Amino acid sequence: CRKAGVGQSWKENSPLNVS
Repeated sequence: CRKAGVGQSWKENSPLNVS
């Protein structure tokens, strides 16, 4: 919920706009 938090262990489930 808002901000980077940690970098991956935040939630991980998006393409995050890699392509």
